[PDB]
Amino acid sequence: KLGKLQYSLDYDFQNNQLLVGIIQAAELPALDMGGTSDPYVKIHLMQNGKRLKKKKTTIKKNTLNPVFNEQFTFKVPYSELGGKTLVMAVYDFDRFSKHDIIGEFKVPMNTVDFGHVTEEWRDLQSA
Repeated sequence: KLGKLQYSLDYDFQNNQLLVGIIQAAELPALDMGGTSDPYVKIHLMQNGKRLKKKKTTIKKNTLNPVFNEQFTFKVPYSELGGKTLVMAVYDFDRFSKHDIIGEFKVPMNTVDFGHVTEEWRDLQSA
């Protein structure tokens, strides 16, 4: 009902940094009588529950299926990746009002083998 987001996870062993790719979103909700939204994505890195770092994509105006193909880096020692959780939230930009959250999801990293590039779609959940 709230759309879905395709992302990738990788680790740059040449720079010791987690690589998070925001590829695209699909099937985002509109708000009226054939409207659109202005989506962007915010990414949070957490240690247990403690927020540490954050990133934001550019804004794709007037679309329900934005294609970002944007990459973000977090300096984290490989040893310390497992304690982390990623939060990815899709927001609707507005010029004058609050930017409402369309939806979000969380990705614990303790189950992830970073010898691989992980790529998946995840359905957005209400915040």
